[PDB]
Amino acid sequence: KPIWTRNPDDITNEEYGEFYKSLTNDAEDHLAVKHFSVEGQLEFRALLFVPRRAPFKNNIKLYVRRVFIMDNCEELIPEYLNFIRGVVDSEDLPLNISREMLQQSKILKVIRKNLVKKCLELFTELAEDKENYKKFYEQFSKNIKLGIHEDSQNRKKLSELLRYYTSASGDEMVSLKDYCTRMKENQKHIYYITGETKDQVANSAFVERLRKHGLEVIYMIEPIDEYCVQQLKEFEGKTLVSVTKEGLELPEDEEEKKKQEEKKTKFENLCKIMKDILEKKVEKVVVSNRLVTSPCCIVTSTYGWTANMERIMKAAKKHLEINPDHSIIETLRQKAEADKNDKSVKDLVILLYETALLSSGFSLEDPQTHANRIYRMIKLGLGID
Amino acid sequence: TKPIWTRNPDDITNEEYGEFYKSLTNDAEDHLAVKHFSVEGQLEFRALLFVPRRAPNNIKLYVRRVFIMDNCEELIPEYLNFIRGVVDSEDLPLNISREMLQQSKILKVIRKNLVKKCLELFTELAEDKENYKKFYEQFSKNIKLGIHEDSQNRKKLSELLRYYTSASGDEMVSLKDYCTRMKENQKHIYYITGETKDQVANSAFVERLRKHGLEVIYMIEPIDEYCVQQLKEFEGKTLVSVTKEGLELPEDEEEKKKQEEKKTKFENLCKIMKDILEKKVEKVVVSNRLVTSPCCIVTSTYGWTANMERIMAKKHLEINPDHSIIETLRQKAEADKNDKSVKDLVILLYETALLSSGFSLEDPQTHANRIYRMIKLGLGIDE
Repeated sequence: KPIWTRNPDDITNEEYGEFYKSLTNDAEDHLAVKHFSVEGQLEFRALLFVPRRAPFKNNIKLYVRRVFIMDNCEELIPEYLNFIRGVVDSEDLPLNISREMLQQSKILKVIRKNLVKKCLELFTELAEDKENYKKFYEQFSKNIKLGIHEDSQNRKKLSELLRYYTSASGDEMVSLKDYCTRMKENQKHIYYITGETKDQVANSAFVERLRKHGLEVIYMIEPIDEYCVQQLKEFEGKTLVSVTKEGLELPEDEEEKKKQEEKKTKFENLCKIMKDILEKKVEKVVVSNRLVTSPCCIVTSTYGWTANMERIMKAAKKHLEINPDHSIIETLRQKAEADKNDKSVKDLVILLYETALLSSGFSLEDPQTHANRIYRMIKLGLGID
Repeated sequence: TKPIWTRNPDDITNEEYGEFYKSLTNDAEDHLAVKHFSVEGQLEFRALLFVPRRAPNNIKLYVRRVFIMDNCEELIPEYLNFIRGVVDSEDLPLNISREMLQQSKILKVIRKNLVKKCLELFTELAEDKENYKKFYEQFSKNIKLGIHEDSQNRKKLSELLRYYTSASGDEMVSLKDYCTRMKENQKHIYYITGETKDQVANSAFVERLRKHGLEVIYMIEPIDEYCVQQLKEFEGKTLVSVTKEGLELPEDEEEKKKQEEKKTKFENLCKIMKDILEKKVEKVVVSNRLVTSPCCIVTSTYGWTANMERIMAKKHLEINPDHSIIETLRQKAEADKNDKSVKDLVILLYETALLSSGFSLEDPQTHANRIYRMIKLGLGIDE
């Protein structure tokens, strides 16, 4: 009887491996196996393997009552699981199944969903262990994320398999579950940032105040992440919020939120002056709740292009946020209220906007005009006319 | 009767050239140009070639008026694959396979004559500025790809290039015309590659060339970078990029020595700047190309251009010896070389120059914090 025939028993990992080695011209053994049976309304068994190396249409061998049928049945498993290798042996399915009598086979749909669920269950089992799950995640994290994007019925359990660096995780990629265990009691949102490297997003202005209130930020630093997070809207009832987007909501604090409204009142006239100087370069100028040491940042619209998203694909609406507790912003407010058409006010507004542009991941529309702004402001700093 | 390509061209009206071209191509317009010639001698053939009006290969091969094959790609180099027409050879065997043709010396001779007659046709079109514009808007990239790929015809292809220059206004002009306006002591043809005309025209790299009245060619298409790599000289004048190290201006007895005096004078600040910057650059040197800007970033003679490191680079920082910021910086650095504001200002100038020269910062937010420090300095704020 073939290896997949045997009640799940009497098989060592090295003979599972040799059979996985028969099936694949792999020179290493499998990283994982899931070997199950389904009895009942339908009857079939399946023996599935996760390889140790990402190979890059599935090649899962389909048998019917122990007779080989076909070698690349794409119906068997969704594309994001096409690294799975193995055998499926269905007890009752047409022996001459026409090649597209197949996308419509209902026996196959039941098989396929059982394959998907036992694969996800296998991945969860590997997760019940961190060492080997690291080895899996390094090879197939992009498969998990594309599953997030394309597979709605399985998106929750797939999200339980995501791992990310965070502001609290150090050198380790950790789970969303763990992030949730460390949340502050009045924290409703899961905060993330998208960017190119850990060190750019970790030191960005968008995290300053979140870092100083002790709030954890997830670092999503792969391009697929930008594509992944659009479909992953919540985890455990907590919604995912990007820190590079307008209208960041911090943990509920009645007293702190009153002082922020007072600051909005106080800076409303400077916001209109800046919005006037800047023209159509930004959509609005508003008071920030997310900055500490930096005077301003550029955030993108709620339903518009991310800075990283317009970076990634083609290479987006912008809001300028000003820090109400920054000496540069306070000085600027005083100069703008003494004279709004002051030339140095306009110069400083445009310079802060462009600097915020470079900080927020965008490109300048005229770098050398920007350079001459830098030179003028340097000469001011050294006392040169 | 007579196939059109065998007939005496004095007997063929352009309208009949056009109808034939339209049968060949199913083009709903007639040709933009036609070249119809014969070659006699040790090899004999006739050829009838057409330039289409629109940028889209299909040259039909006959032997002694017998149709042989329909897309003989080997008759003509790839950069001329928009040409359409017919070639009729007296000398090939009638059973010539496709494979003996790629290897054929007869074919090679035909191909060289087709190329030379195409280039001659393009020159004829260039005798009329307006119709030439319509050719050049469609096929300028083919000319530039020929520059890169065809070393034996590179000279004549270069006579077909047209560019905006600092002197041409809205008109794309020739290299010969650029040369007519060159200074008595100007050996080099200056160009700059970039993304838009206004970006290269107002760059720091042209400041001093513009103030000495020296003309700069604006190469603002992505193919341009690929093209100039191979186009090394025109009419004996070498092409020089103004974004590369070691720009040479026209000879001048007082300006050579004067510039050497400025190098001597800033040599010590250059070494301090180069120790502050570390490996971020290989050299800091005195510039001869800036006026209003204090510094710029230039790339190495045999290294990667900025446009090249976008797609996927050795950098020299040049400092303007006649700029108040550079002069102030020299005095501060010679009073004390470890001054914190010296280091901060040097790094700020370097990164600003990086942004200006088309490169990316490796940490935008560190750069931003430098900006903020220097803003507070200019406003009189402490930290």
